[PDB]
Amino acid sequence: PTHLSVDTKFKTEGLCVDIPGIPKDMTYRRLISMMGFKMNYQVNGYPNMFITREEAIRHVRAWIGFDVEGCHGTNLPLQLGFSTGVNLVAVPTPLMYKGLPWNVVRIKIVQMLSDTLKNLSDRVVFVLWAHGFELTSMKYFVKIGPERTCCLCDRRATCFSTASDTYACWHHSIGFDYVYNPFMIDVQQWGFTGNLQSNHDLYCQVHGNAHVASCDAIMTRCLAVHECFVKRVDWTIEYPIIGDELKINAACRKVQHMVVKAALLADKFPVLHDIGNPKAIKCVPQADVEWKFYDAQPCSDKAYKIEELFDGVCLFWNCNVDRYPANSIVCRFDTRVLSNLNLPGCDGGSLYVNKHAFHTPAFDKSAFVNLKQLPFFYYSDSPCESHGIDYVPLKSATCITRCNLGGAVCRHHANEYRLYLDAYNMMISAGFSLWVYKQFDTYNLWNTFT
Ligand SMILES: Cc1cccc(Nc2ncnc3c2cnn3C)c1
Ligand SMILES: [Zn+2]
Ligand SMILES: [Zn+2]
Ligand SMILES: [Zn+2]
Repeated sequence: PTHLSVDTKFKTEGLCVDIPGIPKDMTYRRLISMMGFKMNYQVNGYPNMFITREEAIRHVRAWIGFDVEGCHGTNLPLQLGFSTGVNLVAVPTPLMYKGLPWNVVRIKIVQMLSDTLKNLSDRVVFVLWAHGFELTSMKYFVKIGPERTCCLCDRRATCFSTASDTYACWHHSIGFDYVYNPFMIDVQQWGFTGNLQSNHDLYCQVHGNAHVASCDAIMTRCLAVHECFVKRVDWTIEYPIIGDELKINAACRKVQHMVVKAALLADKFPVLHDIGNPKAIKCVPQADVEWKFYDAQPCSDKAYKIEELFDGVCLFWNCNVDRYPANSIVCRFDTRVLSNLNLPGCDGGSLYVNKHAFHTPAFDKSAFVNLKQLPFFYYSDSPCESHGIDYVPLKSATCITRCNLGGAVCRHHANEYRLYLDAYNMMISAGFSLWVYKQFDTYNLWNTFT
């Protein structure tokens, strides 16, 4: 069992107000045919327009909530809403566009999807709370067929052009008019009682219902993220590299070692309490400190209450708590960050996808009231020696080295400082924020050179 069988039953109760008389007994095969699509018994990488929940989770970066509201359906205009916030009105003759024929609406759909998804995914997964009009509107902007490649590159085709009779991926589809071989999933098939708003509002207070199609599209994708990444968590699923994942992860390890090593040198804590990842390793293995570990998996719903969790210093490296103790070293992902790795999430939270998917609770400035922002600094006690890249003399008050103490930064420590600054800026721009106990002072590191 790899894909969703077309002979699987599709519950049609949610469709019967828009489609009265619809059979209760219905397969994906018959539904796809009713939607105006002919599959022609094809064994060419596209067995079904609909996909399993497991396949949707593997392709979370492709998810686009989609809703169609019958604005007045052959004779009536339709409001097409997307989880990007776009509302397009299609006439059969929070961004709200005026009524236009399908031949121009389809061009906009292709541009919008291509700009949203080109740096995220090789496909689109339309996330529905299906009532009928959305499924029957698909024929006006979707073409299907065998799996194909782009006319300008090796990527799989996501768009088709009637003007040129060619196929393109999301990066090369300028001027294309049809969405080609999209995927879709009906959330309503998962077993819910009551309408979209009542189920969404049980878990989220951030998305309202301004009664437009884009609001429903947003709520649908939000509910789907909640079910698949908040209440259910699968950390075995690996996601492809689409950006700076490796540099960010390597910068995270470098910054963690730097900051913890300096805090231990500056304040000489006898014990460190490492709270988080049950598979954590000592980030400063040469430190004299009594290192004690406490297991906590990432909280994907609400931040851990400090009282419900369980002297010296506490290390919370991505272990999200409601209020950090004053004696802490903290790395907290800022959910508001705009990046190709960070997808919109549930109840203010965000879905951070870097090797694994981590639904992260909303960033809250009040968690850090007992702490202060950790300032940038570079510390090194390694010998001053080049060994082995051109040079311009480094002058910096934050290069905490023996050579800078002696009045002149050596070439080795200048190269290491600049590499560290690049790693630091990478990690910060990825959305990570750093916080520390108020007594932390880098002036206390200079006396480690005596
Ligand atoms: C506390 C903990 C346990 C297990 C793994 C991780 N790893 C993480 N690595 C990177 N980003 C993360 C996370 C958790 N959240 N966010 C946002 C953290
Ligand atoms: Zn291409
Ligand atoms: Zn929501
Ligand atoms: Zn030096």
